[PDB]
Amino acid sequence: SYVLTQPPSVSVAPGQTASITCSGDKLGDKYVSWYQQRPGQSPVLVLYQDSKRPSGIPERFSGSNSGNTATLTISGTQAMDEADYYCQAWDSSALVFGGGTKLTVLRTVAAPSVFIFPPSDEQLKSGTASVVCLLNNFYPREAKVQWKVDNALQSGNSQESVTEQDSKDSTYSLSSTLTLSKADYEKHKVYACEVTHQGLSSPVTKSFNRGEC
Amino acid sequence: TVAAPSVFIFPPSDEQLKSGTASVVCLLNNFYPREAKVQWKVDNALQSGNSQESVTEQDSKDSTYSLSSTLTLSKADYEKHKVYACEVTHQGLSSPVTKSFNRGEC
Amino acid sequence: QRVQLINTNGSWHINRTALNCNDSLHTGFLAALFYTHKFNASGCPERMAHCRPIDEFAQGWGPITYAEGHGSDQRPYCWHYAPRQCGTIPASQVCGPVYCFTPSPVVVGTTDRFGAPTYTWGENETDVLILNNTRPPQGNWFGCTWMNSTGFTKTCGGPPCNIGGVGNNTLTCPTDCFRKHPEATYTKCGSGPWLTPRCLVDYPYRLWHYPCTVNFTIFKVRMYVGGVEHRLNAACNIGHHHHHH
Amino acid sequence: AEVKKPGSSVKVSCEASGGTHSNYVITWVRQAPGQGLEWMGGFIPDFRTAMYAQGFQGRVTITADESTSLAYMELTNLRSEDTAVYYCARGPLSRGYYDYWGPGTLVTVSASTKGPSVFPLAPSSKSTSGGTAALGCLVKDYFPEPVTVSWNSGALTSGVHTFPAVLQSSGLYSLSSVVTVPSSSLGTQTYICNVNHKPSNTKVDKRVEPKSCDKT
Amino acid sequence: KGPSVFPLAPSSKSTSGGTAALGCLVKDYFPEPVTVSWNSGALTSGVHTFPAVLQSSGLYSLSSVVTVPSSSLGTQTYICNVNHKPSNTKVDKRVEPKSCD
Ligand SMILES: *[C@@H]1O[C@H](CO)[C@@H](O[C@@H]2O[C@H](CO)[C@@H](O[C@@H]3O[C@H](CO[C@@H]4O[C@H](CO)[C@@H](O)[C@H](O)[C@@H]4O)[C@@H](O)[C@H](O[C@@H]4O[C@H](CO)[C@@H](O)[C@H](O)[C@@H]4O)[C@@H]3O)[C@H](O)[C@H]2NC(C)=O)[C@H](O)[C@H]1NC(C)=O
Ligand SMILES: *[C@@H]1O[C@H](CO)[C@@H](O[C@@H]2O[C@H](CO)[C@@H](O[C@@H]3O[C@H](CO)[C@@H](O)[C@H](O)[C@@H]3O)[C@H](O)[C@H]2NC(C)=O)[C@H](O)[C@H]1NC(C)=O
Ligand SMILES: *[C@@H]1O[C@H](CO)[C@@H](O[C@@H]2O[C@H](CO)[C@@H](O)[C@H](O)[C@H]2NC(C)=O)[C@H](O)[C@H]1NC(C)=O
Ligand SMILES: *[C@@H]1O[C@H](CO)[C@@H](O[C@@H]2O[C@H](CO)[C@@H](O)[C@H](O)[C@H]2NC(C)=O)[C@H](O)[C@H]1NC(C)=O
Ligand SMILES: *[C@@H]1O[C@H](CO)[C@@H](O)[C@H](O)[C@H]1NC(C)=O
Ligand SMILES: *[C@@H]1O[C@H](CO)[C@@H](O)[C@H](O)[C@H]1NC(C)=O
Repeated sequence: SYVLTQPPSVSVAPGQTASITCSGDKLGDKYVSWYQQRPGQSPVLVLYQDSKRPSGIPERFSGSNSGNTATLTISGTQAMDEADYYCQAWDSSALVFGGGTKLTVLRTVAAPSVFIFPPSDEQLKSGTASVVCLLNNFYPREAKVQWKVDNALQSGNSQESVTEQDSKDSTYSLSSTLTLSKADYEKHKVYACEVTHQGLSSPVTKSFNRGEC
Repeated sequence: TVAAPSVFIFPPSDEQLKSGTASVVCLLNNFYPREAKVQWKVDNALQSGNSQESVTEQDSKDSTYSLSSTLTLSKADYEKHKVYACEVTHQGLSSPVTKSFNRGEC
Repeated sequence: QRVQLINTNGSWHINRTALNCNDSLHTGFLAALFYTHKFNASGCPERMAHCRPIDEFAQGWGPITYAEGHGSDQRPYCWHYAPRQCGTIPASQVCGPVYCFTPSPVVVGTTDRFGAPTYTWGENETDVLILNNTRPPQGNWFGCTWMNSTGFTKTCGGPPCNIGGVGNNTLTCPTDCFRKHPEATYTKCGSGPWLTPRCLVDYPYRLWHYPCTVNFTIFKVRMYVGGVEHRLNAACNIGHHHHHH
Repeated sequence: AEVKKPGSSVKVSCEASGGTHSNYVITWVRQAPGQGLEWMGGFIPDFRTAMYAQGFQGRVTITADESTSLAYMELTNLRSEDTAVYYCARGPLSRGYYDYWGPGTLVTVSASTKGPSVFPLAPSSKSTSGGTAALGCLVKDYFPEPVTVSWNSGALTSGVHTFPAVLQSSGLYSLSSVVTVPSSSLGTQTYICNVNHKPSNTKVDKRVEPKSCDKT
Repeated sequence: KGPSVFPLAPSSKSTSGGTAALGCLVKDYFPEPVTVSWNSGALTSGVHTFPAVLQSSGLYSLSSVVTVPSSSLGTQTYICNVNHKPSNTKVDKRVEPKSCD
């Protein structure tokens, strides 16, 4: 029986180079071909006949074959190049598919940027005051926003909305809106938004006082 | 009306060993508050990911739950780790309770 | 794209080929249709070392002699050959299409003795292929090739022009030999699908009849024969050379 | 999707030449969930001859219909391991690399039907001040559902606990049945766990008594 | 029956290399969806439009924000345009900085 082996998994940082090896017996005399399968998608061709590359694949992908190992080298890896990779060969009039290798690109942590917008004058005339706290371009996803109204915690009366992850940068965004009645809002002095999230040494507070300007 | 749990552990059967499989079961009898947590430690070392739990519903004339935790071991794995222990954490108990059994001597 | 008496050109033959292949031999040539081995993995050099690479023998003088004789034993794996003239072939020896070359590849199917097309997958005993090889200026094709049912290739074409010396110094070029003759061109001395001693007229089954050319690369060529024009793609290797002749 | 009964047959279809030059060789590939790829066979439209892999020699059959320009493979006698996604590639004639992998097809089968396995659970043999001990009869490795557990022909029902069935990793089920009874009545009364499972016509009884400790 | 575009004015000064943010809040509208566009609908760099959120009394709310360099506020201006189909309503508002005096 003919069996091909590859490392179970490989992890690489963005911008670096990852090496995936397909190993067998005297594999240097075979014509290998590499397949990339994303989760839930049909595999597609990424290399055939060692080094020849089809149309539509970026120049980053490259390969080599010699001795008893075939290499699939990726340079300048990004978040888009995470998927299973398979190695192929022919022998004894039978097809052999190598054990799948999983390539995962670790992500970097980004400190959130926190802004607070006081309620608008026009809306205040309508009887309802809105305070919105914004977090954008932050990672990982687990971030907690805390509201303070003159050293008083707020539970409920707050909505949390999150966008979708950005493929290029792998970052999210979060908007927290606090609603109040006209009489209630006017009866407090200092408002503050507190954010606790990875990448911050201590929680950051963005605050303001009403009626100042 | 908080009631503490009664914890029991049943070693594996003399017949399952002949089928190349081991299965240790930890049972929790009637206890009122739903929240509970069992930890499987063998040879003063914890495990997780190879255990399952099931629960019933408090009957009509009562408000207590019953839970079980079955730990499955592959054949020849039960042959070692002389000591076994099931740990239960719950309110009411003064401290977490552990029911343990040596694999040898019945 | 088009069909005719024999020429099923336009790259579309239907079923009239003869599907008489035998698997008694364990060579498994038919099973070698999916994949092709590497050049040095199939023991090519021992079979490729029987013919002189570049300068075989020099002059043979001006007169273009035609002494086809018979080339019947050696396999046509390298461009050396003296293919004989074949007019008809029993359909019990063919396994797959019979690609023939204008030089543009052309497929010839099974036909009745009187010429009536027959649709039997060449299974019938009476099936016979009619192919009277004749030069393009006089009609028909230079010569052509197929696979015998036992698993060995075959070739056939018009007489090859003769050239040689005296010290066992004979070169019978079936193609090209540009510098060794007063301008021998494929339109005259061409016999098989060998355009030049390091080129082939690629067709879909080229990798199956001549599996020692797997390393060859692709090219697009334009050729004039007689008074007509042919657009063709030919496979030539990058063996150290200057390809602008 | 719809789960195929075991012992049945399935068909996978791929577009095939209508009776002219093809210039492509078809193949079928399967991928069990997170287990990699596997090969079954090939087919060359020009040459009706097919090619079958060693593993599935006795269950695959490749045939095509030129009139419909469609080629299909028939797999017979499906078993639990035959649950996977079926692909259909098309590579060049003699280059041996498969390109343009078509959409996959998912087929599922539901294990088989077999009776349960009953094992006892030894009650604690140590004296207890409260005088309460828990006996238990375990039924596992059974399919399909449900089952009914009764004690002493059902004549005992005070304290009986029957935890709901929990799906096992393999694909079959598990369960338990437990009763708490006075310690002093252990040796004078006989305890039997009655398990009945109609889908398999299985009625198994098992006695549960305190296990030995080399004393007796 | 309300587009209710409320300016989210930028910080008082925030005068630094610390790019500021501004946006418009669309509230009490239904049914979904609404299209939010910036100047002539020709701005895409650093624009976020959070998914609509279900208000307490069955209404919808959505907020759009853009990060802009601090210096550009002096001369450049910004406009928030909202399109609600079942109202066939298009509304434009200018998000000007607070006077801060
Ligand atoms: C071997 O020889 C031929 C192979 O050519 C086969 O028999 C005839 O050949 C056709 C298949 O090549 C048979 O199929 C029918 O032929 C017509 C079209 O099929 C051909 O293939 C291409 C299309 O890819 C066409 O351009 C050519 O003209 C070929 O004929 C039609 O009869 C038919 O096509 C459709 O089906 C409906 C249903 O009747 C038609 O009414 C309609 O016209 C539509 O286009 C089908 O594809 C052909 O019928 C058949 N005739 C005979 C007399 O055999 C057999 O495999 C072998 N035997 C013979 C005797 O030829
Ligand atoms: C189709 O063509 C192939 C060409 O290889 C045939 O194999 C050829 O068979 C010839 C003739 O049988 C072989 O040479 C002779 O064979 C016999 C012994 O089997 C003997 O009488 C001769 O002395 C000589 O050995 C040869 O192996 C082979 N030709 C080669 C290798 O060039 C195949 O049999 C043909 N099928 C037919 C005609 O149906
Ligand atoms: C085409 O094929 C051959 C080539 O001459 C001729 O068929 C001949 O058939 C007779 C009787 O079987 C035999 O002498 C040979 O089999 C063939 N003659 C050969 C091979 O020289 C046929 O006449 C040719 N037709 C042409 C050239 O128009
Ligand atoms: C098959 O070969 C035999 C022998 O030549 C022939 O079978 C003939 O079938 C045709 C009709 O196709 C009829 O004329 C006769 O019934 C059969 N014999 C003869 C001598 O004609 C036929 O030539 C070949 N054709 C087919 C289709 O099998
Ligand atoms: C085709 O091969 C078989 C064995 O595969 C063998 O009998 C013979 O070579 C061929 N068949 C006939 C009937 O001659
Ligand atoms: C084929 O490759 C080289 C270069 O053609 C040749 O020297 C050798 O005999 C063959 N095999 C290997 C492994 O080099």
